[PDB]
Amino acid sequence: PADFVPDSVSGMFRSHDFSYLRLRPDHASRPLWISPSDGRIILESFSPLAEQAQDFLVTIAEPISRPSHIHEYKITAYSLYAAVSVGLETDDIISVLDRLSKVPVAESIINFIKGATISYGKVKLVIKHNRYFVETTQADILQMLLNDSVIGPLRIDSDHQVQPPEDVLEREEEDDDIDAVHSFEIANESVEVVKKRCQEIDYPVLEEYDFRNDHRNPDLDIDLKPSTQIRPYQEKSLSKMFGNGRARSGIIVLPCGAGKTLVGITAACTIKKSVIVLCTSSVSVMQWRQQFLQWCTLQPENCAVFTSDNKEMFQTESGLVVSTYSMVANTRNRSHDSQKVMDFLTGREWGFIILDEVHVVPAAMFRRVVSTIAAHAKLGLTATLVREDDKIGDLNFLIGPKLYEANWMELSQKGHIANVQCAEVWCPMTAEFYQEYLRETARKRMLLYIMNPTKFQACQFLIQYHERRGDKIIVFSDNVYALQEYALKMGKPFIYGSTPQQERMNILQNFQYNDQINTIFLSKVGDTSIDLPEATCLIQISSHYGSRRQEAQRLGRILRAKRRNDEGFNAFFYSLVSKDTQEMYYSTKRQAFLVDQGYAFKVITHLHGMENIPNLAYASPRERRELLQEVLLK
Amino acid sequence: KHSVTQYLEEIPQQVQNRLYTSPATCLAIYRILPPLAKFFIMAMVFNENEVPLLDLDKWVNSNGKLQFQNAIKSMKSLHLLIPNKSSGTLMINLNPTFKISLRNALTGGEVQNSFGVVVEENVVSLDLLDEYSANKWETILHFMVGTPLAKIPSEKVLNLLKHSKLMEEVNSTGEFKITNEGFQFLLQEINSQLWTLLLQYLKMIETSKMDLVDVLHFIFMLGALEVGKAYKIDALSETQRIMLQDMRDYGLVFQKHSNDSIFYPTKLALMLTSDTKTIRGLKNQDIPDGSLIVETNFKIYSYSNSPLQIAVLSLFVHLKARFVNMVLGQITRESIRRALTNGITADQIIAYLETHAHPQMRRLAEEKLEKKLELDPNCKEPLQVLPPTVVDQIRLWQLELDRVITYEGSLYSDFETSQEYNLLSKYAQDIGVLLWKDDKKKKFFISKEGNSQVLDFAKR
Repeated sequence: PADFVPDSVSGMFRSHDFSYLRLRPDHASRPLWISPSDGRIILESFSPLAEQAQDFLVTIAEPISRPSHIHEYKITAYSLYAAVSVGLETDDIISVLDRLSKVPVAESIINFIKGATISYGKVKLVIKHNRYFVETTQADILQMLLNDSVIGPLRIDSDHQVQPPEDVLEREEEDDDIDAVHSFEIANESVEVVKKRCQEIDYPVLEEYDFRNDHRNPDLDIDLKPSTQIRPYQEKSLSKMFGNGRARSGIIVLPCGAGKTLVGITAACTIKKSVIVLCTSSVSVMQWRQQFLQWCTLQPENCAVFTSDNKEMFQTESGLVVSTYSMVANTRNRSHDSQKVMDFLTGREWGFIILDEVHVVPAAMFRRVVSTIAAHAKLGLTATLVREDDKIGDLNFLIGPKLYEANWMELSQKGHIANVQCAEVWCPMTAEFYQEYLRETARKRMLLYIMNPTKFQACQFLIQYHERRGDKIIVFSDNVYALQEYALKMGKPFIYGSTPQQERMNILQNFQYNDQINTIFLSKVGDTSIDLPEATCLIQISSHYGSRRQEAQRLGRILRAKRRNDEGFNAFFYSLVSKDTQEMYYSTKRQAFLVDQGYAFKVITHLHGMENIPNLAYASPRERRELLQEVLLK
Repeated sequence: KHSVTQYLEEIPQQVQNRLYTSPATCLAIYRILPPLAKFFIMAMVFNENEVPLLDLDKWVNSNGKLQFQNAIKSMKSLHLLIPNKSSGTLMINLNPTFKISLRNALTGGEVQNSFGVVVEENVVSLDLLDEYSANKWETILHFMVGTPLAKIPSEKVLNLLKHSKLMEEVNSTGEFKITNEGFQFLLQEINSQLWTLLLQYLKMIETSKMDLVDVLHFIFMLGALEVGKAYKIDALSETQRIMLQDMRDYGLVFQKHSNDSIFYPTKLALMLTSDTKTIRGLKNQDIPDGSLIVETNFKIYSYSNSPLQIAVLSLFVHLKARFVNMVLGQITRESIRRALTNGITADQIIAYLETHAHPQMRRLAEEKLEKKLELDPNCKEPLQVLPPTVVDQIRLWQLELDRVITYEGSLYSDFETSQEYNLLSKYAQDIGVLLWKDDKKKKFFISKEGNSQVLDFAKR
């Protein structure tokens, strides 16, 4: 395989002892408590360099715990690659951390810290005459470059040449490290094996991307305008990928629907070569290009939206294109048009591929297409930390070292979705919910507790409260017929199942532009995928919504940027869940999920004057049972 | 806590004046009398001239007589006085034994405990004999309260745990578990654990060789004056010396070696009487050696721990592993529910966290309190004090474990006219003495404080 597990070693290396665990020598004189056993850096308030330890630890590790006084750290195996790129010294990281953190630097923690600072994310790759050579930036890389089976064995004895480095660059190593060092030019066969030998020895390399030195690929028709929006999480993903001088390829997990592709297109502009965008599914290609990409300076007519059912121009574009994995290689090959793109992707030397939510598509096709396509570099703009695409070939080492992580706590607190007040509404029970819980336990009951009139009335508090507050109210309900029955009573336009698209955006038109209509009831038609709206109060009614990885994507998706800060809590979330019903387990999974995602959590069970709110239809227990039998039809 | 001041008021008058005869006992009970009574006690102690209640009504300022009402009610409840209705007023005169007892103790007297202490070579220093008593108390904590190892040398401590309700476990089999009495006793910071268990020792051994007043006078004797040389051996009656010898063997008294020696100045009795710093095989680390875990992220971060201390914590938080400094445990709704099934209502843990286990929560609350006393009229925004979110978590979980809320008080009647019910209700809102009121039914279920003061005006 061309990927190594070292990009995803996270989730392990969190375990210590008491008699086995050694008491920290720095505990007597040290501000923080960085115990290598638990993988934590408990930075106390007395630290002389508490911010520095977080900066050094943040670059190299992941802080699992976020207490006000003392913090905690989580296992991050990929942090060696990111920690190496940041610049933390191999000895320097341990020496400062051991002295500052009270927990003494353990051999495994120090060796990994010593390895992470230098060996992790500090590989050596040479290049001569604007090409790839069998060498490295340092003396170790020069021995490493010649010691590679493809880097060294597949290398010509000539140190460097203008024609070979420009053309040939055991294939053209454009995923090499910093050039202008001792090396010797290489052959042009097997970058597949070249990235296979790197991962087996587990050597995370600080790769470069020298587009200007590649004569085989001409300069493509790219309309270089950065006029697209730039956002606090977007520039550093550019900056860290670009670094100094040449750019590189890697994994940058981003919020979907928050201009995730914006870094890639701007990164595509800088490299000036063949770039393609891969999306989750074909229907997303047109919907997402129509939802934000018009303001973007990318060219819709040149970026042929590959769908395999509607036909555009292919194998003929002089510039960039936008497609999906399903269009690339899946059972969703509607015709031979998709396979014709795949054949052209081999004859054309494609240097950059933008990925949008790879996790939905299994990675097995990712390796199949790469070998035939003969790609130079890639970019996987995923969203989820845990995924099914952790096969033998890790997409991190398949593409390159990670640069920036989807720090959702940064974007849900900086003004877009700041002050995330997650709630789970426990609507008061009654006889029929208890009658329905005992009689039947099948999943057909999934809508027989959703139909709670107090849930709708609990929503109606959020309807009246947030419209009075000038906020935005979003309701999530995978059902259709019962959801349609909901908002007719309150007599307002509302999103519903199989809504006409022009009407729903017209409902959205009164939603985020006008304040009188502010409640929108998104169905399962929302994902995947449609325009994820600006979120100020999100209501989720369906709580199973398999699987949990979809929930992380859906939680990040609908909860979107809100450019409004009047209230102290400018981003509400509510989980209207009937209690003493089946959704106890499903809701309690969400309750742990939101707090584990980092968002602030609360429980809203007592509305301000619950029984005095308007539209008291079906409030009495008798009327609620009648609707439950109507929902039996669904 | 068993509220011994409400238990000592149940004992008859003859044995109450039995206790007042010792000036040391009079001073000791003086420290526990309410401060308004403390002023009244010292006032009537000095000049024993009978004065009607009207003049004493002139002495004090405006509202604040709630201390006065409870004080005189307490004074009559424990009968430290005798109300004599001479001229239709209250010619409050202090009890002759109690009035005379404080005369010596205040003016450098010979209280049997106060002067019974013998000055000699106090080989038992502050750290002398207290660490063993703390360990013996620590052993009885593991046996009675319920800990990993019950190394308490007080066999009578274990037996009092079973029959006397000191230990919430199988008394017949010799075990000490956590139960309704144990949760209530352990919920008390210091006094609740000490007072509740001590009552069993007095109540159990109180008839044969017990000497109810004699054992109490000896216990007040130890706090009456420092025993020093020949203290535990000497300042102990037939019930006291047996109690002191039992205390010496059971950790109740910090006696010297051999079960017969001078009274070493242990800090256990000082903790019970003065109610001061509880910090004490020869290492005595404090005060912040002990500590606990609390967090807004619903996760416990422990860095300092103690052997018996984590045992109490693990009774209401899931215990997984002990490290050099960290103990695994995640506080949630489930975590408190461990003791909630056993019937222990999540009421005393709220006071427990802000009173004990806080030595590791110092900095966490250092951003909580924020000096919200002088700036309280200035700024009305709390910085999470006292913790409401954990309170919201516990109250929601504790309510689930009960599902029924029960209120305490006493139902009243004879609200014939509507004016009397309303007038007390409105003032009840000013003082918060009414849980709920209704003019239609003219009945409510609260304590006697609202009833008592209205009759006080009616009677006087």
